[PDB]
Amino acid sequence: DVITAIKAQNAQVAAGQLGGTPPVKGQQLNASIIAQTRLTSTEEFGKILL
Amino acid sequence: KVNQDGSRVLLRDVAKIELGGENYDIIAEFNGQPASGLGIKLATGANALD
Repeated sequence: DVITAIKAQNAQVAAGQLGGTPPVKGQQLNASIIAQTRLTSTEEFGKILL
Repeated sequence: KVNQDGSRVLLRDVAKIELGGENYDIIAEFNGQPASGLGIKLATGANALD
């Protein structure tokens, strides 16, 4: 239970841009989405819903 | 799926099953016309000429 939490909770996900891959006619903003990304402290580690 | 009235929901009913490419990121045209190409580069030491 502890192990399998420190996994989900502390991991590194993926999430497309906005345009990039084939978009719609006349689009304008392409940006990069930034989803889940690794904890970086004993603090954030301290806090894991177990 | 297979909904309660027992119909069918297959991909045609949710995904537009097409046939494009891996990336939609490189768009190229020769003489203002839609084209593809390959950037043939020189193996180290072999003769550009040969």
